[PDB]
Amino acid sequence: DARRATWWSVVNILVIVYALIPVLWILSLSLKPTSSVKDGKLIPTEITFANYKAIFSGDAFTSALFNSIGIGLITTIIAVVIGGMAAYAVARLQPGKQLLIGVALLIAMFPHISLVTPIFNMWRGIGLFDTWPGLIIPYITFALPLAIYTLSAFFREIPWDLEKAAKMDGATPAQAFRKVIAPLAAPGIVTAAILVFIFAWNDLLLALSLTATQRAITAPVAIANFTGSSQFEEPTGSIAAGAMVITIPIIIFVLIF
Amino acid sequence: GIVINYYTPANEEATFKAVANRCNEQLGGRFQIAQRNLPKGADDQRLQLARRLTGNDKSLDVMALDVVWTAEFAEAGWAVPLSEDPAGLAEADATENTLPGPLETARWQDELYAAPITTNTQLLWYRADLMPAPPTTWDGMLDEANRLYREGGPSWIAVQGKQYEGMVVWFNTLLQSAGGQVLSDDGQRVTLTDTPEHRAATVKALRIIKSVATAPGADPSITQTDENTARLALEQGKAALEVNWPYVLPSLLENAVKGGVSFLPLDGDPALQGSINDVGTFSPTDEQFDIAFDASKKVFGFAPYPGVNPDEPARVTLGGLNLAVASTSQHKAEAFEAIRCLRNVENQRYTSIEGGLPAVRTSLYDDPAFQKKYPQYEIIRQQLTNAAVRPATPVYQAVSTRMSATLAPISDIDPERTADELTEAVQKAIDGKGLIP
Amino acid sequence: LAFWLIAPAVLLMLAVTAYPIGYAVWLSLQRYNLAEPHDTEFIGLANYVTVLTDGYWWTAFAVTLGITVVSVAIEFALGLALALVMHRTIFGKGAVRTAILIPYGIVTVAASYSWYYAWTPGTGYLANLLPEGSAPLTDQLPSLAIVVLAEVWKTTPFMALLLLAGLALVPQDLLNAAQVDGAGPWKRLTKVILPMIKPAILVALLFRTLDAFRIFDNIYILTGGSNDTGSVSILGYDNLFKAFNVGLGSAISVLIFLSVAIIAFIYIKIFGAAAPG
Amino acid sequence: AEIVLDRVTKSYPDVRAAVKEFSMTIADGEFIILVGPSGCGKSTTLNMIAGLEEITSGELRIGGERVNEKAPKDRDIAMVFQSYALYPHMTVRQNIAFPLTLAKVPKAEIAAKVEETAKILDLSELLDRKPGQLSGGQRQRVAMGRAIVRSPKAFLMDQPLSNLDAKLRVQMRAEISRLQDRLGTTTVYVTHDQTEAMTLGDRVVVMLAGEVQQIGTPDELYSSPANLFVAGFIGSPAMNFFPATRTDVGVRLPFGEVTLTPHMLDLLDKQARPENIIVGIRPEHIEDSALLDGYARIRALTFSVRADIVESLGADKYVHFTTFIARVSADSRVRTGEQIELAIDTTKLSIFDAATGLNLTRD
Amino acid sequence: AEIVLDRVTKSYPDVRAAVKEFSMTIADGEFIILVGPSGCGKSTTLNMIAGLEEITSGELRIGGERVNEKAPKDRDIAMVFQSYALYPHMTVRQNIAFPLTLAKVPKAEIAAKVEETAKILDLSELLDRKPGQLSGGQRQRVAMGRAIVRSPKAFLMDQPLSNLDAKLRVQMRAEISRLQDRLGTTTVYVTHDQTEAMTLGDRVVVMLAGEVQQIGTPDELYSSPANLFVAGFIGSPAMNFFPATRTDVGVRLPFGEVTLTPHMLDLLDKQARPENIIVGIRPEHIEDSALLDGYARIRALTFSVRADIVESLGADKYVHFTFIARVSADSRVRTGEQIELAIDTTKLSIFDAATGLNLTRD
Ligand SMILES: Nc1ncnc2c1ncn2[C@@H]1O[C@H](COP(=O)(O)OP(=O)(O)OP(=O)(O)O)[C@@H](O)[C@H]1O
Ligand SMILES: Nc1ncnc2c1ncn2[C@@H]1O[C@H](COP(=O)(O)OP(=O)(O)OP(=O)(O)O)[C@@H](O)[C@H]1O
Ligand SMILES: OC[C@H]1O[C@H](O[C@H]2O[C@H](CO)[C@@H](O)[C@H](O)[C@H]2O)[C@H](O)[C@@H](O)[C@@H]1O
Ligand SMILES: [Mg+2]
Ligand SMILES: [Mg+2]
Repeated sequence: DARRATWWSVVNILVIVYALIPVLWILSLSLKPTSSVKDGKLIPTEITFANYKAIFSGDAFTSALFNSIGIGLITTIIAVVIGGMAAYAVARLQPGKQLLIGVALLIAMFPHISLVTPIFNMWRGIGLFDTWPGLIIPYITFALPLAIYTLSAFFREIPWDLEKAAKMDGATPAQAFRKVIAPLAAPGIVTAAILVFIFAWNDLLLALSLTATQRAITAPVAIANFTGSSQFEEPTGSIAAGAMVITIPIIIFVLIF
Repeated sequence: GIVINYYTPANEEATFKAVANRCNEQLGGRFQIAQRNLPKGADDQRLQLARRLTGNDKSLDVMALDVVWTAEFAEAGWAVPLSEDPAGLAEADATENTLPGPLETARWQDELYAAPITTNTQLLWYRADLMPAPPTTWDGMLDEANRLYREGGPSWIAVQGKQYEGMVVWFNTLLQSAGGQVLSDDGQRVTLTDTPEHRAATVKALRIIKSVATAPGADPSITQTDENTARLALEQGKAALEVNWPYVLPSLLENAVKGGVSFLPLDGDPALQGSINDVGTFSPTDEQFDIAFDASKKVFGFAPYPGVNPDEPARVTLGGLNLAVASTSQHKAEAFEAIRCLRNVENQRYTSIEGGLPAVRTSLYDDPAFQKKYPQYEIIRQQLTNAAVRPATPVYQAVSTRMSATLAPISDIDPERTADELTEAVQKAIDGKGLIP
Repeated sequence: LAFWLIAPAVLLMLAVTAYPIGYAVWLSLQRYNLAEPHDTEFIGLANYVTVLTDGYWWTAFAVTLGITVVSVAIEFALGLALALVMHRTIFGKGAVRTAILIPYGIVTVAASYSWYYAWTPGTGYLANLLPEGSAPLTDQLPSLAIVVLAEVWKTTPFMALLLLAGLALVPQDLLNAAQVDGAGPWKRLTKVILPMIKPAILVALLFRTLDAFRIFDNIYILTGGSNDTGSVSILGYDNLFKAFNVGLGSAISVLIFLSVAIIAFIYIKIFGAAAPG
Repeated sequence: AEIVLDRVTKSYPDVRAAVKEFSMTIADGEFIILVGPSGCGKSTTLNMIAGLEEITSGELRIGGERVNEKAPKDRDIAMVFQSYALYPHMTVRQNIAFPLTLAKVPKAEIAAKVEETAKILDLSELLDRKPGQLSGGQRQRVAMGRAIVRSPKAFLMDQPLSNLDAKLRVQMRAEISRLQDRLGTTTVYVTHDQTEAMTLGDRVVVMLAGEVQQIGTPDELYSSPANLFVAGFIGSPAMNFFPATRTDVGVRLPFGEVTLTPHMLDLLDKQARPENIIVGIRPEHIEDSALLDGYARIRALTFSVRADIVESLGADKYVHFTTFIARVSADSRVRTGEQIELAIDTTKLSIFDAATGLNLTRD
Repeated sequence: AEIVLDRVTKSYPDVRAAVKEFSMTIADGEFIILVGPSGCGKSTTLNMIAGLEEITSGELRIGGERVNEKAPKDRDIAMVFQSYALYPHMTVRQNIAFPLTLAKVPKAEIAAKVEETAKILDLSELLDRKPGQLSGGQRQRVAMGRAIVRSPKAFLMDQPLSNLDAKLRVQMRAEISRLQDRLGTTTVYVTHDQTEAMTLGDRVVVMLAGEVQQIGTPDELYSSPANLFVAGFIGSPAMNFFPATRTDVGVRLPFGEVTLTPHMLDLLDKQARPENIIVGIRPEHIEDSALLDGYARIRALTFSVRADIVESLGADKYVHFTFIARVSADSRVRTGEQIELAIDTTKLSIFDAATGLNLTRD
């Protein structure tokens, strides 16, 4: 069946290279010596590792990963465990009113510049400025609306007959969920946790407005305010190496899944 | 223990980290200076400091704030008056050996709020193999660039062209060198057109900028050129004329002994090997220093800033860094001791010779070996006698943001229309009208 | 059950919206400057009548409108394509799904730097393809175009994964019946697949349209505020941390919060499909 | 448990009713078959009894107490759905054993009863394959099996055997009665295929338009139909019907006249005879009048007709006629286009009011 | 179009054949019922002909060409699935119309054919409800609606009338049989209801375990089954079977001897005589031996057994013995009573106890 299989393989390769090309462009810029970072050529030649060791001769990036993965995978769970209870309630019963959906939608927006404004004033008197007990609070408030609106708007649509059959065989609702809903909602719900981790680990705008010290300097802001360690040399290879080390937890996780 | 966090510009860290280490060996472990970074471009340094101050950051100890912000940070009470000094020594050490001009920028309404640590007037730089002597005037630069463009060489005139404080230092330098000024001496009144002579200066300055922005074979990236873009372009050999501050040298000789410079390869020379130490400090034996420097004079050179009018010495604008103790800090007396420590004369010497930043203590102009080791010293101190100042008001960063927004993108400037824009926009900034762009 | 089950979540949410957003509208009613911490006074609608009137606000608004509507239209259209080939895969078993995650998984700052260097003249692999003197980062409409392209590449898996989840429920019999009544791929896709998936597309496209409206990083790194352009998310940030006007910067926050809340209302009211029905 | 229903009623937007003041009773251990037209309200009555749907008005009593608002868990019913829904991921064993897992039974005993269910149901090999591999009647078998493992107070079933071949149907039908009797539990069956109803049904309920029409035994429903609709609705082919008029010894017909038995005349003397009578006869009572003996003749009427069409299913010729099928025995020599004479024992007739449809010969 | 199948085969992971090397020929405008047990190869075959499934081996020809690779649009057949799956996103008023919309039919022409179809299938009205409002006996008819709109190369109906009341079924069985005849279009159909199959079929194709068993007009399947399974599987109740031995004029039963007609005595000598033989008869051919006429009294064997159980069904009883006799309802027998039974020698059928084939097949 070559008429399908050749086309299908070409498209399967096309999406593979399209998902890689900018990541490979980062790796090539990272590995080119300072003589050839300016060469305008994608394929690297006469490779070096100088930029990586010039980052690792500094605690800044590791301490940024060390704290960022922490806040990211604390919030990706400790928000979602409350998000799931309210999402189940809003799917099963009527707190699922239009006003709860509208409020969750508005907060889903709560564009973070509009939230960091009032917050920054609060933390002039309240303090808690550089420690995690400042950053996580607006993070988790960004991580209940997603992990609520999407979470219910997906698993509430599971077929009624299977829910009737579970009720008729006499299951208690909160245990009927784990035995009959969760095992078949999972391929449509694994994405909710991934999208929240990809947000709670992966925003600059909060930390860029609400951190300064080494305390809680998260990996995105620790690149966005960074520029190459050699003040008298071209910064691009070091920024590229920085971007490269920043990708590592995500690409390792995607290769695990 | 006790730590004084010292904030300085990113691009001023290879000097400041190594001197903070020197000072920590001198203090005897009572307390330590720890160096920290603000952003590269000047306007982003103010942004990041104003956050740390406003958010009551307890870690912030001593600031290298830019020479132009002293009025704002004194008026807001964020930087201490020097009369806060727990030992009573600060106003004396601020006064005793500095210059009249550098020490005057630290005052707002008479009282000092800071102690100078660096000062800088910009210079013209040129490829000495591509032209015999640098032109004394902008029209001469346009001529040499237009000639080099016809001749097919690196004809870019590299200049600060991004919408940032840099772009405004240039405009103030042309206007003050043409004898005009942006604001009155009381800071109350806009002066680009209170009289036709100031307008004539203004439109001439704008027409110069427009001409160099539009000339055949000009840099297509000029509207995005930082000072770092300008320096690199010259280091990449793409520009034959460059207008920057007293820097370059550190990156030049460094990049040359790294072999990154096409016209000055020094990496291939066995006498210059090992010059760059493990932390990246240019540190040759002085015979190798002289070999590398003579090899530089053989191809590359520097000169006093170009005139607007023929036979007029240029009124170059001041730059610099002023230290102050931050109002939020716990370790006030230790921080005042640290400012007096970092301002010592051997660390000033070190700063200029190992880094490029011109020190502000005067006694080094009386040192012949310093006068050899920092070749540009004579023309810096000469230009400083003639220097223009940014217009001192607490309001200033609003004026810089509104004024620069009238000019970018540089190529579109009608001198009459944009003089009108400046007279409106600067008035609007003084009045505090509208959103800042 | 359900009025016990919302309690531990709403307990937090209600506080972290109510204090900040209420305090925002209070601050916007006042003259207030970060340099003069308690030395300025109540001012009514002064911040509104200024921020709604100046030219800069309407450009920074109109640009986020253009960028959101253009970037979502493309992100949607390519989102279906990535979803379909991830769902009906054959030769790309496992790998076809695995390669689709990383443009979501990368940090947006790193992506934006990569695009910035990709397009920078004389030092960018696709920049080298332009005729000489082009330098696209320096000009308004080209700078919009490259940030659209950067935003679109970064966002597409947001669409494609949600739309695949929305498609994966569709029972195969409905597609067999369409195929045996002879609806070719586009006929079924439009008469069966989209009408089945309606609610999940309007959810996905809503949260994208909001995200694409409040996006900041992808224009902050790629020439932030550079030669007009910019975005209302930048304009508000600047008027707060580099002009110290709390009165005006909060008024920008309120005026965008209302002007996005009507968009969140329109896809609930006009198109109907959302979480409750 | 007992079950009783008190004018239970259901209605929907258009509003229009779907069940209308229905009342009924089921003794503990009874076995009731619901039977009626397509679309008439069957599934909804069963769903409201099961608690999977909400009654509009009236009362439902289970155990003898009222249960209207009580949830499906509270009612202890096992149900098999009108479209037999299934859990698409669960392997067959678990798809069966699931209610035993809700009961938290010891796993060895769940697995044992999972084997007993598969054996009694003839789930052919307890196959443990995805439900997507057994489309057709294999799916319907698995869908029924979950119910018969539970053995609760009541079974509620909705055309449980529909997609089965005949050898499976009759085997399953016996398996249901064995299970029902061995447990002694109430069964409320539902079908519009009728021989399954008549052989199972210790009590058949006929319903039309959301309303009950007759409640009774297989014999009462066959032999004392309450009206011409139920008379025509029970059996196959439907009751042959004719207009008729009363004589002082019996009745006129489109081909002759019948001397009616004195017992039926006494019933026809209850109130009065209508201006037209619909007489009705089962097609399978009609036979070739050449075949009768004297004991049938004395109570026969005969007429000849041309055979409009003919078929045979073996046992019987289905021969068409018009003023109909005569479902005559295959012993008749008839072919289409021949004259043939049709007769029956008039003791077997039915008669009905041409206005209101009620049976006049009601025993 | 004609349809022809040669060696067509399907297999699945276990690989196990769902069907093994089926073959038949169907002329343009025939009518075929693919009757068979739950596991016998049916829906699977129907999905192969529709092209919704890979043919594992063999060849399919339609309309003068081989079509194994052509996609389901290309084949221009129509079907009603066993699941009768409707779209739940369109009122019935277009869910029936849907193929006419793909065919670019004019709006009023579509509406006319749709309301004519709606009257034809006795739909409640052109009900214009969402399918979630219907049940079974409405939903299944609506699914059949979109097939009977199309007039395709062929129809493939998978259990189409399985879910309807008997008074409506026979009306729909009239409507289908008129439609196939008026259209002149090849039709294939599947059901478990053999009584609905017999009245429709020009030809029946009884199938077991993925294998075709016998093909013909019902007459053959009822009167001349090829093996014991077909003989047991067709009819109701199932065929009675007894162990037997040959005589040179007849056969011995557990309760007597029956003289055979010379044709069977010739055929049973023309084939090799087996060491064990089984005799089969329909329950409806067994009757009260008191009720006979002279030729049956001459030709039959009579024996008596106890009616251990009894049931009634109008014209017939069932009575139980050790088996069922479907005796005529003129029999006055009660439960627990001895009764004499008889049958005609010509209606007995004879089967090999080893290979299972019918030696009384003609
Ligand atoms: N979900 C529903 N919403 C609205 N009305 C409904 C619904 N289900 C059934 N009805 C109404 O009830 C009637 C059919 O009821 P019901 O489902 O009991 O029929 P049924 O006899 O079970 O069907 P079948 O012929 O398959 O046995 C229809 O006339 C319809 O109008
Ligand atoms: N997708 C599949 N994967 C694996 N096995 C399958 C699949 N589809 C069918 N089978 C197997 O092949 C056989 C095919 O069943 P077939 O279609 O012949 O029965 P049917 O026509 O559905 O009978 P009925 O309609 O009377 O239930 C089934 O018994 C099933 O176990
Ligand atoms: O001289 C080196 C300094 O360069 C930057 O400062 C520049 O910023 C403005 C011009 O763009 C002026 O205030 C100043 O004169 C310029 O030099 C940099 O911010 C400084 O850290 C450097 O010391
Ligand atoms: Mg029903
Ligand atoms: Mg089937």
